[PDB]
Amino acid sequence: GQNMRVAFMPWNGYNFEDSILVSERVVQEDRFTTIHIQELACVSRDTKL
Amino acid sequence: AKDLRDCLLIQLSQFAKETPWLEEARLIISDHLDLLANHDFRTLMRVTRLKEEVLKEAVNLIQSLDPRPGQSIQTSEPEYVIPDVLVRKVSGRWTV
Repeated sequence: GQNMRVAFMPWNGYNFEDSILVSERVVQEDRFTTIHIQELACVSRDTKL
Repeated sequence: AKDLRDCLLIQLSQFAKETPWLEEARLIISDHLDLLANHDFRTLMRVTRLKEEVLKEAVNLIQSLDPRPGQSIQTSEPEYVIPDVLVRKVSGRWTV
């Protein structure tokens, strides 16, 4: 995790119940950016032909 | 099409005329298929009176015509072959 500055204040309903407002700085800071690895495999499957 | 020339003619007509060696390729596909079948380059040059070695590019382009375009419809199906005897021969010591 990261230690992010927050505040407890209702901002135009964007924190109505469980909605979180985020900073463009964080995207610029690339915080919480995730890297995912996907695997693909193949086989020959020699046939009668 | 049921005819290679017909399918090739349709494929050529699909493309634009801006490509070079288009009319020559169409003429070859029209009635010069026999020379290509026998690979009779000299006979084809004698008959069609085409530019020497300039027809090689047109021949290559005609080779890039995707013969049997309907073959993509067919999907591969594995051939279930069940063998009777299995041999490993791992680290020598072959054992049937």
